[PDB]
Amino acid sequence: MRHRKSGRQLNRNSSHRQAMFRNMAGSLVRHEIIKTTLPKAKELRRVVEPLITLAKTDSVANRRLAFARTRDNEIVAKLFNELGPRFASRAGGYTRILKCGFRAGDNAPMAYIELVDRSEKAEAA
Amino acid sequence: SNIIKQLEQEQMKQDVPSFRPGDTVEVKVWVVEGSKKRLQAFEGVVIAIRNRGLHSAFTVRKISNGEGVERVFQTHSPVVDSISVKRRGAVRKAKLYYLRERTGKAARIKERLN
Amino acid sequence: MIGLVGKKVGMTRIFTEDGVSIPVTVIEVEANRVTQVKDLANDGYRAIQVTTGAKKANRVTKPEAGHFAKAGVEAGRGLWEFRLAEGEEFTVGQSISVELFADVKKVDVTGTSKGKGFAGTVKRWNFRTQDATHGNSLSHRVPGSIGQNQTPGKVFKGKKMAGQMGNERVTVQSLDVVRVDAERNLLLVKGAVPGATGSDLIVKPAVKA
Amino acid sequence: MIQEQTMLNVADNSGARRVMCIKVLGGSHRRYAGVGDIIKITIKEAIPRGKVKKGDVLKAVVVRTKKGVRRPDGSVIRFDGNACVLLNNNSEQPIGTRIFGPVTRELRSEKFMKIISLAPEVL
Amino acid sequence: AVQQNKPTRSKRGMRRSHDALTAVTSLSVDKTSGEKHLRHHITADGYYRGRKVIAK
RNA sequence: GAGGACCGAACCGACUAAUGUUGAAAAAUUAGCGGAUGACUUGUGGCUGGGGGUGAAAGGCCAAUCAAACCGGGAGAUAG
RNA sequence: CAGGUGGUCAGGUAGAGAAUACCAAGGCGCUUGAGAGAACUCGGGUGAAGGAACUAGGCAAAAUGGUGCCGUAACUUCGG
RNA sequence: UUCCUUGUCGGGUAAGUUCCGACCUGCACGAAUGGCGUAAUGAUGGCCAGGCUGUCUCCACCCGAGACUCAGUGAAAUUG
RNA sequence: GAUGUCGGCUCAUCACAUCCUGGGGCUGAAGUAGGUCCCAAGGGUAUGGCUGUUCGCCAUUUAAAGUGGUACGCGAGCUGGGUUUAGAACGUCGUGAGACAGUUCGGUCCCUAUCUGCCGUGGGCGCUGGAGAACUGAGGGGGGCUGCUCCUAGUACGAGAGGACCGGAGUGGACGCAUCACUGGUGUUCGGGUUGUCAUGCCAAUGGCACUGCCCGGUAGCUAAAUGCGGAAGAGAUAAGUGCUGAAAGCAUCUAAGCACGAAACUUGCCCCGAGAUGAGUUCUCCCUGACCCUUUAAGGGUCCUGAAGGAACGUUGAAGACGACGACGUUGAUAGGCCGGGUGUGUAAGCGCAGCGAUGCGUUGAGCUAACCGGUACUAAUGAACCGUGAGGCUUAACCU
Repeated sequence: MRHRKSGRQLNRNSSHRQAMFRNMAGSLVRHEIIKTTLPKAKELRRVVEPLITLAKTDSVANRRLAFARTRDNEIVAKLFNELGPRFASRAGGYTRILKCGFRAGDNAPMAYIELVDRSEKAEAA
Repeated sequence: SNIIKQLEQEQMKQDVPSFRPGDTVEVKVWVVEGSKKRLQAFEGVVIAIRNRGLHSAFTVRKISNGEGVERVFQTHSPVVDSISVKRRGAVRKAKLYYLRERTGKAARIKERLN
Repeated sequence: MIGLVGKKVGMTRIFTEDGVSIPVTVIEVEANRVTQVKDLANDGYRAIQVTTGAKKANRVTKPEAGHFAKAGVEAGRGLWEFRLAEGEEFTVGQSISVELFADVKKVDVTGTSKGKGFAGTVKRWNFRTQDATHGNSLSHRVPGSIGQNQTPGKVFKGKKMAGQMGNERVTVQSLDVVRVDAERNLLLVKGAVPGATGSDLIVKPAVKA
Repeated sequence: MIQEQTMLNVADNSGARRVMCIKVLGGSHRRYAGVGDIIKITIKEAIPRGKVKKGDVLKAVVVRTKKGVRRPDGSVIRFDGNACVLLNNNSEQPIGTRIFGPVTRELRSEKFMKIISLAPEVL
Repeated sequence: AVQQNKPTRSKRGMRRSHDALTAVTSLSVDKTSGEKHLRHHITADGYYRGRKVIAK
């Protein structure tokens, strides 16, 4: 049974899931849009969006705590210097999942996931 | 839900004192033996506390006549007449289950000294 | 007597002043509105059809909407029938409240038990597990033998096997009514009733003693 | 929650120190015995000059369990060990004259009033 | 365990009576580019509900 | 500083269990197990040939082959 | 093709160690994936109270486990 | 090694066709196809005790690999 | 040209020559307790020690520890102790090779389910216009056990000892169903402690790996040992049995006419499934009221127009689930995620300050973090459409209206 349980297993063990979502979260904030399978994309929301909420309050405690979740200072810098202020007024829902075709190699349902404010002015840096 | 919590808050006691795991408390319960009802005291160490609103509970451990006794009280039950803290202990944990394996001087708890 | 349709709110406990904890199930019983009355002349049996709760107008279909408009009541989340005993009279549109159980002492609660999905014979039929060691080969929770040799040459109908467990209609009988709160549409019965939180319950007076 | 093969301490002064439950009385296929239940026991260890000796088969009433008892308000009373009191095999009366350690009020019955009156502490 | 008699081509066809594929009912039409696409999926050129969502 | 000495890796072995049994494998894997300076183990080369060899002996082994190897021949043996 | 295959080389931290753990140099992720999170099977983790009642049998599992010091029985071929 | 046989008696257990001690009535022991003892040794046989435990009372939950669904590839025994 | 052989385990099912419970007759039946026979198969019907054992003996229970059939039920379900290969030994027999239901130690148990069957769960079509609901209940299944104490009453009975029927009340065992409020288990998705090592430049702080490294706690969910409930009462017809009236047969006679009792069996009553019940039922509601041509002229074919009720699909999903299915929701929106608040759990983060030679301690501080929970919140994702489904629904007769 599975009643009221949350979180997908994704045919991995616990340590692999944690490492994968840590890498995938870092790639999302680095490129602001990535392409992955639809199940992985839906679970990524419960990982990256808490990091953006954390990055709204800049402090050495939050920075270290964010570093513990990502283990990448380049990622932590962008979270607190760019994504924090960019989402200061938005109350959750910082990502957007756009379904697309199926992967050619295995017919997996693919989907784009991006930050919502990835507008025409993002080309500055 | 709003319905159930409304039914529970009207049964909860309003004067339950604050106590932490590691404090020695004296609980007075109602003992009915027919037409009489007296208060029996039960003093010991609080080794666990369950905070669940109306379903809150705490278990007290004491060494009585060489036998270790643990008793789990339902803190909002009308059986529990009163609760008084005798001394405040200083522990690092929330569940003092390791006290079951210790005795005498090994089961001593530093006073919180607040 | 007729019954009522309520919703399982959850479980809690009631402390009696003499120091007894009564595990109760909270059943939200809003006003049950009579939508149709059946009689021997037109239907061949006496019964009422009630609805309860509310429903968004965009989710009711035209066939259902016309049925509620015929009765002049607001659309509920479903329809349930109750066989009328001899002497009970009800009119369409009449609302029935929880205070009908004011003097009722024991009730029978009917609901849909929680679904366990595909269940093995150990869980579904309380079969005994075979040996975990002592040479057992891949046969720890299997059902074992399912019949006799050639003489029957078949498996008898009704054999206990693995399959869907739960998610079916279940009635618990003779539950004590702890409290009837009319002004809050609450009914507290002692014990546990089938179904998950939020499922619909049918509460009738106890058919037995 | 005592079953067969369970070793119990003795809460009286009849002379036995360790007994083993060999039967839970009072019903076919009965599995456990709680506080207040009669069991058949054998004596596995006794003091040199007690009223009973190693090997006798008697009855006993369970007075303390690690599983504990449940009170009508939902409380529990657990003990650190299982203990019983030896009874005469046919008269069901306590053999010893003293009781050690506390007991519970589940024994509050005319059948075990002798034990309640002798107990140092009733819980 | 194995068959005692060769199943027929009739029995084989009956088993495959549920193997038929279900074609997609109907494709959606984008309001801006007018392209066809799976409903709730972006178009082949990166449009979704009349918006260029990916510039590739 | 003796030992067919002790504990224990490599190495050699194969006691138990599970798995596998149209296997990953025509004998293995996993977890434990025995010996581990010796009657030890291993490389390269050599010798012993079928009623023969070799055998700390199980009729064991002698190219996935053994109460008499394999290949060709007698040979289309004979078959109430 | 989870097997077999002789010899040489032998970094760091911990360690008695060529055990073991984590790493360096260096090399790899084992040539189907994607989901789901039923029974059941396999490999594991934890378990109230009881503690061999299991079973042909404590099979399996659990447990014990190091160094120093104290201390150590019958029996003995005087070494154990 | 004993058929009768679970011999009889004692010990161990609440209860012991096994075990240990004895008896001698050795169906059918017996002295280098050795007799009787025997410290040490044994992946040897039997039995007992402590510890330990999901072995069990009586199973529960959990983590993984399959099973299940989708895409690709694509067997087998058997068959009037 | 193979039908695997004992016992055990698991799972059973039937018979009745009945072990218990139920109903009776007789008794050398005072009572209690029995003996024996008749009726009765609804349910129930031990755990251990020894042995491969079936059995049996023994210990201790129980209302009772029934007897049999089912390939001495059940190895394409398990086991492999026994029996029945190859090794070895003893006694014994034989000159010997060897042999012995004599003994002893050791000794590979394969199969991915086509069909029948069975447990579940769908698709199709049918049920005569279509659709959405609510039912009826033909029929089927489940369930059916029992102890002890108390009152009646120390009464009836009995010299005493002892000790009831009938009736009532309470409380257990075993079994079943449901549930998670409590007590707990689990909780590799929460918090903390800690060993070794590597890394993040270093300190500090963290992360990786070592079975989740080892541990201590623990939310939701699942769950039992946890706690609620269940077995009935009643009714009908009876079995054995007991009768009333009553002839045949002046009497007698329970029977031949007639009438009354009578059991856990039977039929109901309780629970569940159930109209594919093709004998395809009933009730309520909703939807559709265009043309035209052809032909062999009919339950005919075709074109144009039209596309309803509703359905499906797709999406967000669920205490629903293998997949289908089922449920909720899709901006007129709380369906999921996020976010906000709370709760819960863990137990006083980091940073800084102070004390100390230092390990560390103290203050800020019940701090920080917090999964599945609760209450909110359109921030993100659930799209305008498209698709399927049509256009008043045969014949005959009868009663009604025209």
